[PDB]
Amino acid sequence: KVYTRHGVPISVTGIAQVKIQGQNKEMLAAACQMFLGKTEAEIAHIALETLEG
Amino acid sequence: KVYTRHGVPISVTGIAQVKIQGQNKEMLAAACQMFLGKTEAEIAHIALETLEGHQRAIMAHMTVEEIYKDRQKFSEQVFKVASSDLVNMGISVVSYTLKDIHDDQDYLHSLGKARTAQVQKDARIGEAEAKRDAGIREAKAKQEKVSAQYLSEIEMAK
Amino acid sequence: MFFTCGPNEAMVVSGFCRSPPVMVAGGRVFVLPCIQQIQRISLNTLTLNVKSEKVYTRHGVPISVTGIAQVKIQGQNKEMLAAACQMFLGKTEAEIAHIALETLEGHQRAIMAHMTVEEIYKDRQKFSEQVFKVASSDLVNMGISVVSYTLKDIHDDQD
Amino acid sequence: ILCRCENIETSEGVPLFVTGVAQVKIMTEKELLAVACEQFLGKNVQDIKNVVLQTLEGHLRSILGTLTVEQIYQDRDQFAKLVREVAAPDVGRMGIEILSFTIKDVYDKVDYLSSLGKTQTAVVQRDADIGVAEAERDAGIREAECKKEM
Amino acid sequence: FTIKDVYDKVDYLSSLGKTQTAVVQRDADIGVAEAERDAGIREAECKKEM
Amino acid sequence: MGNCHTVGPNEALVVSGGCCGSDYKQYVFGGWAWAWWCISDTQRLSLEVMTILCRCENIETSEGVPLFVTGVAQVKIMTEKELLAVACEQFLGKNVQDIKNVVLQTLEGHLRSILGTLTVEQIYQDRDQFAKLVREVAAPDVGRMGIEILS
Repeated sequence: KVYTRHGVPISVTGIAQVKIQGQNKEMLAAACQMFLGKTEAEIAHIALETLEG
Repeated sequence: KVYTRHGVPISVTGIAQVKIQGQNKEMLAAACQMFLGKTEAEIAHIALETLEGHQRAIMAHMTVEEIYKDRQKFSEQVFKVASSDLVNMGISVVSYTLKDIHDDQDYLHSLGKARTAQVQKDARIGEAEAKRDAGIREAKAKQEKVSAQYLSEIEMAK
Repeated sequence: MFFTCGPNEAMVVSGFCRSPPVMVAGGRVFVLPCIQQIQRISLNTLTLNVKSEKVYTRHGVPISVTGIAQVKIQGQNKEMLAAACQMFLGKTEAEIAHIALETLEGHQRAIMAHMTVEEIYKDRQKFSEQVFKVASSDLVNMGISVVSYTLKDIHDDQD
Repeated sequence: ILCRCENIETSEGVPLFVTGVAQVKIMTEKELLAVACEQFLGKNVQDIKNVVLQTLEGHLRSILGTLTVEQIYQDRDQFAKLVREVAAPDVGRMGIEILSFTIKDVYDKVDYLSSLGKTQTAVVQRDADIGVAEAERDAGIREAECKKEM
Repeated sequence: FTIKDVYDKVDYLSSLGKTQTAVVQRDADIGVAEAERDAGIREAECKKEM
Repeated sequence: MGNCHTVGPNEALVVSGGCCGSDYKQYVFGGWAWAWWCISDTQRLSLEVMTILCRCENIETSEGVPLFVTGVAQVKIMTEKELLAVACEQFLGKNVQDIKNVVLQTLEGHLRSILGTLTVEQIYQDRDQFAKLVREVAAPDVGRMGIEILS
């Protein structure tokens, strides 16, 4: 039920490959306290909803 | 079945908070021999009947209108008359109030009918002014709509 | 004997040679169990669903509204805390909730009367300010503070 | 306590039903405190409630009698002061203080109140309807115009 | 000494209050009719304009 | 008798009473602490991100028109000692479900307010203005709870 510049709707399946920037110790540390102890599936549901926005 | 300055009746539930003036040893001693050994319930029935007398008197000394509106003047009149009598009993009323004021006859319902009638004007005038504008606009809308339809249909015929 | 409480609670100790009761928020106190008594109060916030139905406005028109409030005790002010403490000591969070709920509706009803429907739904910011301006001073005498006020619902059966 | 009041009368006689609410405590000053103790030491909170309730209704009924319906539901600020001015000096003699007083409900069996809002029911209807019709103008004209051109 | 009740089997007492029953009725009724004036006129007026 | 307690970076541990005095709170956020069985109690709170579906129904807008909207919020306890302490006082000894239920109501308030200030077009299209407005109005309010809406 999407909308566009001219309101017209669409139905779309986008695909994304999320990864944690482990290479940056800063960013890794920042993300770590957000996801420590959480499963890959739990992390997936959390991330999914942000992307749709 | 009360009566007033103009005889008209009323039914009223007044409330009173009686206490003994223990602070005055004189009054306490005076009241003590009246109630020593008596229960709070027995003391209550004795006191209750005295208060009604003063109520009945004040009610007769007032109009219905003053009785419900002027509750302050009522309470003052009640204390002015009832206090001096109860003091001889060594009893004091902390406070007096009215919990209820009614009757089966329409006296009371009458005074507010003025407002029913006033607000009915206001409502009726709002409704009519508004519906008036609605009809005014709708009519003016109808004009161009039907006129343009015919003016266009004329070209279709041509 | 030592007694400890979390930061979410305050301990009040009264007894022998401790006539002015000692009040400690999130700490430890040495107490004589058989000669001194300890009482507690929860410092937690309560999310109150402050309903209103059959309301009226500046133009009398009614509304049905569900306001929400976050009450908390100003534990930070020892004065206000002490003042509120004797009002709620020994009472449960649920009992405190029913007591607070009814006060808030009064201010809601008043602000609603002081506003139009349009302002009530559009101008939620002005509404909240008016609510705090009027309701804060009263609740402060209760030693209670509203962290925040909001409107969850605004409706009526009339068009 | 919920200080209910029923079949009231007002400054213009009109009746009402009101649910008032009071927040109350024993006055925490030794003189007044001692005075209050003499009423309830050895007695229950339910006893305290039952006694206090009647006093509040008195002043409530008095203030209502002195005000109009509008003032009653709208002028809550004046109402509260008036409740503080009249009920506090009286109840204060009992050694008890009304911390705060409020109105939880304003209602009656008769239509009085409901009438005051009709005015704006019609205001918005009128604005809406005008809009509807002036859209039909726009639509009907252009629709008609297109048919010509085709 | 006080009086707790005043009554009788015959209507005597009841008559003394009728006077004001009628006073307030009269005031009320006048009001009702003078509101109908106001209403009826404006209602009638709106119908004209429409 | 005393115990050694190890704490992860994701947890705020509060210990009341200890080697520095009577009337105090000991503040810990990862690492470890020493606790005496009857001289100091130990209580923990999670510092992790919590996210929620902030639904809103039968809305009204800048031109009155209603809507139904499903908003989503990513939120966490503010990781600064002042705000952190302030937040702990609401949930130490309480659940994530309790945190969710409380927070949800606050967001809906600001959401309903912002929606009331905007048109349908702005609402579905101007997501960028909407998000800023959500940051401008909801953050200073919810920030007083010691909680931050990450996005």
